[PDB]
Amino acid sequence: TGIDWDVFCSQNENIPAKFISRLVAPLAVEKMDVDCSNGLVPITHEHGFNMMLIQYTRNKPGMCVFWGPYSVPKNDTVVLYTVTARLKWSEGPPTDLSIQCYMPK
Amino acid sequence: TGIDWDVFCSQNENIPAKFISRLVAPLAVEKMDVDCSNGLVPITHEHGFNMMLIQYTRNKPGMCVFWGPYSVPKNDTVVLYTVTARLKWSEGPPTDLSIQCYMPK
Ligand SMILES: *[C@@H]1O[C@H](CO)[C@@H](O)[C@H](O)[C@H]1NC(C)=O
Ligand SMILES: *[C@@H]1O[C@H](CO)[C@@H](O)[C@H](O)[C@H]1NC(C)=O
Repeated sequence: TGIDWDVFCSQNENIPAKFISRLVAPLAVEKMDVDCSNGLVPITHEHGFNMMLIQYTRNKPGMCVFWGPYSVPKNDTVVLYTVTARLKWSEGPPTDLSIQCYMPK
Repeated sequence: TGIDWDVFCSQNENIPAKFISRLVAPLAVEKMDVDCSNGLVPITHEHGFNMMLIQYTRNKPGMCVFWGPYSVPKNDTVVLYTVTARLKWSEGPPTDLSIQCYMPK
């Protein structure tokens, strides 16, 4: 895959999660967008690296708020927050990412 | 919680997943909608029970197609298909459900 990434979820709704991605060089990236509950948010990589904060709540600059919370079929002890990112390439099919953070409740 | 539900995922993209829910009686339900890649799909419960098919592909009546596939940060051996459902109640906050099915790739 052309992208290295992970999500670092927080323990508290006031502390945003951090979405971190690095592009692997050529074929290059046309654009990258994150679908957030508050709208579609573009991402730019400086020299191929980006760290994005994703907020669990609305309280509060390019901001992206998680979709959620969601209930999950098996476990009644957690809820899901999520967004999705789409990065389009100059040549090829797009990469679609699922960014998931569970929070207690 | 006011709803009993689970998702039965399939092993093959030609076989849809089945979303199954039963309402627990009073306070009643105003409406229920599923956000699908092909649009917003309403759900009616007959006597409080519903089984809905969710298709992984477009090939093919009230149809709902999963959003996806999505890549996941840790595992490169699977992709995610998903949709979300919102059921509104006569009195109270809405119930939001996350319906997730992983498929190999
Ligand atoms: C599922 O429920 C268990 C407890 O029953 C919990 O420890 C676990 O974190 C839950 N799974 C997720 C993905 O949160
Ligand atoms: C995560 O990857 C492992 C193998 O590394 C796989 O067996 C497992 O099904 C994956 N998790 C999910 C949720 O698919």
